[PDB]
Amino acid sequence: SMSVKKPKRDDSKDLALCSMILTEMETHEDAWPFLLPVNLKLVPGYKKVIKKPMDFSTIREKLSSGQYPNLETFALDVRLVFDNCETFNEDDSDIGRAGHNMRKYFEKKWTDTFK
Repeated sequence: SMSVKKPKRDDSKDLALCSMILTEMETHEDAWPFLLPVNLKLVPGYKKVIKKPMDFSTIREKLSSGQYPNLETFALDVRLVFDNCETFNEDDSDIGRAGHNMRKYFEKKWTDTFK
């Protein structure tokens, strides 16, 4: 509360460490459905159904331009990418499986780097 603070957690490396995680997600072999924004002209249903599209390249631009106020807002966009994927793709599809694999990969790196 006013003039009463928990001890200051060192967040000075968060930007660099989120960049490294995002590099590792970018270079994963199952990243291909997620590298670029879904083409809203060419994919029927996507625009109407997925209210907040997100992809790795859009995260990378947000990261590089100081549009994440903290590491939690960064994790929210990464998870959004996988939540969108599960909303639109059957579990038993290449893209559906890709999304599950990447979410697992992400969540481990997140825990190991920060928890």
